[PDB]
Amino acid sequence: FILLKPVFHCLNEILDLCHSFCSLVSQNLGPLDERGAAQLSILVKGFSRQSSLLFKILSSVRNHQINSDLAQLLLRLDYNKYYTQAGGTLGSFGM
Amino acid sequence: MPREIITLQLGQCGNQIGFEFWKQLCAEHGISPEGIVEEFATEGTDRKDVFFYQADDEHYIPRAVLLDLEPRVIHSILNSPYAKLYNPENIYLSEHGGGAGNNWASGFSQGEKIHEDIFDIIDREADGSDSLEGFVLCHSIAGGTGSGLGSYLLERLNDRYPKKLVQTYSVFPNQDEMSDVVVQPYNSLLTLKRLTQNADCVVVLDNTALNRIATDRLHIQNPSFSQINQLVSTIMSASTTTLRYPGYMNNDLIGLIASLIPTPRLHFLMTGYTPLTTDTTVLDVMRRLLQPKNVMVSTGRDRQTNHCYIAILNIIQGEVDPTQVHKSLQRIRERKLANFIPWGPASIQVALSRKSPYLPSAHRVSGLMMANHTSISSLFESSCQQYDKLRKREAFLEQFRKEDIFKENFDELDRSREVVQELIDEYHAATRPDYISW
Amino acid sequence: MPREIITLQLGQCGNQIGFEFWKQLCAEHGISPEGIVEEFATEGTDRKDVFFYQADDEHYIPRAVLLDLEPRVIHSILNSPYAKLYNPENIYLSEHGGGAGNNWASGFSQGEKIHEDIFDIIDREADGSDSLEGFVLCHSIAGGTGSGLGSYLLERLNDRYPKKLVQTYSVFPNQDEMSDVVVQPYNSLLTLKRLTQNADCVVVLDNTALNRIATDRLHIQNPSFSQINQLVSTIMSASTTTLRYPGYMNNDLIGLIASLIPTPRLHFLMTGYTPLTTRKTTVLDVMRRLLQPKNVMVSTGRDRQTNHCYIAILNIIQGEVDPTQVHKSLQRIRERKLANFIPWGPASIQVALSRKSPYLPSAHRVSGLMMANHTSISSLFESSCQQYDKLRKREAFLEQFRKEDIFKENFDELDRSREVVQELIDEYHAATRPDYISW
Amino acid sequence: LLGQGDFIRHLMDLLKPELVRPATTLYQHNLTGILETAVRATNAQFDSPEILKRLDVRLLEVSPGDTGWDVFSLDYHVDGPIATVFTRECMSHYLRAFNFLWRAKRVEYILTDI
Repeated sequence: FILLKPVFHCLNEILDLCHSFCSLVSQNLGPLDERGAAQLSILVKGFSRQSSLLFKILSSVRNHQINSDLAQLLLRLDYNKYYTQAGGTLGSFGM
Repeated sequence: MPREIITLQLGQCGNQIGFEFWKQLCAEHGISPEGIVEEFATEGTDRKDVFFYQADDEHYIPRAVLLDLEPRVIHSILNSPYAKLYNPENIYLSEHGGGAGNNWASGFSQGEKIHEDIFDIIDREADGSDSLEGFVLCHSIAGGTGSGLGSYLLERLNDRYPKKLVQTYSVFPNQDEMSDVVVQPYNSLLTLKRLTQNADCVVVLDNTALNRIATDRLHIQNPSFSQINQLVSTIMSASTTTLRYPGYMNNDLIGLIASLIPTPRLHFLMTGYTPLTTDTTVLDVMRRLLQPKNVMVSTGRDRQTNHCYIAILNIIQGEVDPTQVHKSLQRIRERKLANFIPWGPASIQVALSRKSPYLPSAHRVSGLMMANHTSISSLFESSCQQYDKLRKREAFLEQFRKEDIFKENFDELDRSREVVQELIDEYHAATRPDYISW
Repeated sequence: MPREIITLQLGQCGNQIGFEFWKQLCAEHGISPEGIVEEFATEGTDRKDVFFYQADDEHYIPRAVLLDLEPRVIHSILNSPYAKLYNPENIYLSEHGGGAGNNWASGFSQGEKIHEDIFDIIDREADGSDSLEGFVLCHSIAGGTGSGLGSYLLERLNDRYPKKLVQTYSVFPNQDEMSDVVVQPYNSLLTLKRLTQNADCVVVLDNTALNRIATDRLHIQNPSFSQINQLVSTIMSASTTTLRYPGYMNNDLIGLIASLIPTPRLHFLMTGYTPLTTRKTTVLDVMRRLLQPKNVMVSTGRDRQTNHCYIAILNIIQGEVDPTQVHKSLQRIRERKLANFIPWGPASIQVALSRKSPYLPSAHRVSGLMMANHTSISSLFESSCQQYDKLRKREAFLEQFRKEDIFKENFDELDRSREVVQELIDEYHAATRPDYISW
Repeated sequence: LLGQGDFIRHLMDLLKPELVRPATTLYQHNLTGILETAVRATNAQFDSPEILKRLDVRLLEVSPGDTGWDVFSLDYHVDGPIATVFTRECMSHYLRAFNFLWRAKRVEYILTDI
């Protein structure tokens, strides 16, 4: 997917959000303070939005471009239709 | 840094399984019983440092500690052709051959009595590890050493190595035969309690299911312990195949565990192995592994409780076409051949690996399935019912009252019954759509 | 999804006919008696998965369960060259070799006694089917096991698999010979009751008519069971031809039945086959021969009082057929008004063109099967009812029934079966009438 | 043209749980998975693999008021000189034929189940 620039950009944003989450957890090995909780809620909302966008993009791409590998990625993501039931969003659970 | 794993072989069964595991590893890596590299294994692609130690003389020494409170088994290992594989200085064996008497409390008290010798050995081996990842205990929860001494070691390891992983290969006793040890359910419950509080991962190996498999699938009339241990060693080899053949992904135990155990309390993993047959597309392989008659763990298929697979990883070893893997995944999904947990996404992984070049494989392709499946709750329920059945008769408690853990009361038994109830209830919640919110 | 059919072969006659049917299927699919695909049949276009399962050893195994209460015939099959074709685990034989003794009540009680063994076999075969469409029971209505045990099994199968189709190959007893079983009409009536309540379609196989056909048309002096069973196997093959050769239309048994049985209670189908013989047959010649009464394979009394009519006719024509000639032939057959149809519905006359199996040598470029729903079967049911009433009025052979629990206290189940069969006859007559729509 | 009736019958059997859904919930990957399963589960697997590789599912233009029964279409791609034989007008004719015969088969299935 390196050549799919919009996907690559979305992926880089997702990777940076994942890195930030891992950093937050590593920085706060204990209970999070209110600041860490606010950061977690912001990250949750951003990631849910972006994962939903990714899933929507992948479905649109499947409808316009028959890319085997994007379809395989979506199938592996939603083998249990967990994503389909969550509308494609990784981690759409309220902050 | 290497991620060394120390194998602790506990009691008769644990030590025999560890010995056969190391023998199988030697055969797969081309290491002689004396620790000498076989001529055919000089060009191997395997990373031995993860599970074996390399001596300065290119000798491969198992990172295995064999612990028994009775000399017979330790002497049998030191009298085997593979006696030279293990470092003798890393083996502590209690000279007091009286054992724990199949009593978890007695095994625990013995672990306390031999604490210094054991933790001194463990620390010496840990310091001899560049990046020791953790300990894998091969023991039975029902025996004396593996149960009692295993619980003691679980406590002491939890205190001494709070940053190291604790994996167990816990052999469950046959449920269908009357145990000569009427308190075996008590020992097992105490061990399960210690696994629940102080262990990171318990791999359940049900001897009842292994016997059933030997009879029904291997056509073994009265399967011997040797044949069961040969199947176990095959399973352990399949579990170590990603260690033994260097790949591109999932080269560490951390990723495996995180993929297999999403719920820290829900750390009981079911196993599946293929082929399991007495002497092919990816999709056909996976379908055969998916056949219930080939699962090597007796979990009740409760039709009332919609048990489900939490996760499945199929490690397929041999010449596999990845395009056939993709097609097989597609066909399995379309056929809904497996029910997945409703409270999380279906984790179905497929790893392609190469076989060891040193082991002759009659089968171009083998497969292991590791599955987290809610029907294990039926096993936990059965164990709880057996405990309650024994406790309700107060049978054979005069000898328990002689032991310190049961001398005053049975509160540790009642707590174990509570813990097993909580485990059953968590399995039921995981059976429910609200488990993610449970 | 496939629509698998499990074949249940019941008693001596049912098991022997099933064996010859499976032999014919094997020959059509090029499967050796050991289950190996013949080299000339490796590239076959036939769908074996409908009726056979394929084992891991590339063996094609019939989805067939052979149940007999007597060892002689099962042992003969297992001692035949085709012993390896059938799954040995699908053969149940009662160790109590006493049978039902040609007693319907005994067969029913035996079905109840062996329910678990039978349902264990049925469940094993069902689990071995990905999308089982239904069961086809091949049995005789006149024996003990096939009648009594057949009715019991029909009930228990209807309860256990209420979503699966139940087709029967029901062998009707010879009407022209004195049955050695004076209570045979009673056993037959009880089986007819169970067919009426628990079967979706009854193909009547009259052994008397089959013998008559073998003698008059096959020139068999004293026709043997082997020759009758060869004719039966030909009929069963013709009934399975749409299963064995994938076509564009009517590719399932459900669709065939729905095309043949517009009235759920009026589900008794008559069969006809042509040629029955030991020149390019045209569609028009085929249809003309099929319409000849001399080519009907059921001995129905020609009652002059009841204007029997065809409810529906399907002609499956296998072989080299020009479709434009098929269409013209259908037009000509209609023009000649060669058949009288029910007045309360449209005349169902279907013609399916199919290709023959490439693996079976056919001397004839074209063969045909006719399946017909024709009211003259009522004459057979009336004859059976009259024979039953003649026995019941004489209390004939009731001493042994009173010994059996189903008949120990009374014969009310017999009287109810006679009532149901009377209602069936009367419904057949009403269906002969323009008021059937209001019947 | 649905010349092999078994493939079409099995495809409709598998699709009925799908094609009953509202068209807004159809996603290509599920339907391609179902097509793959049907192909491997049928006798079409003994057709040359080159034939199999060009048998695709075509989704039609999505408009509200429809369900999967009305929105499912199969497609067979063509390329090279082979595509010179079957032109866009040919393919649209084949498509119209498919969309009629599929509806007829749907209705036949409906009445059979009725």
